[PDB]
Amino acid sequence: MPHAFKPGDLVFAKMKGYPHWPARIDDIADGAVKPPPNKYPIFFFGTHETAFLGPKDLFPYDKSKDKYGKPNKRKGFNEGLWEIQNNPHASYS
Repeated sequence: MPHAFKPGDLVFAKMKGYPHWPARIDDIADGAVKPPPNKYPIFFFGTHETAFLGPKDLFPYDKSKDKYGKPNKRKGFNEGLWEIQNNPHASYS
């Protein structure tokens, strides 16, 4: 059975106006800005940007990749697909 989301988990993350996007739940570094309650720090592969999202917008990658893991014309998406398949736990700073 599923657990709650934790840092390191791989997802497609949905924001308004954007296709479901390869991403991971990030850690919060010592001294870093924490998310709001009930929100997770989402790092978006390819763009390397961070937003705060709740579970309603988070699709676990293994279940969802057949549907959402296809090339897309948007800036950074295909790079993002490479990253989540090939080195999803690397430093992209």
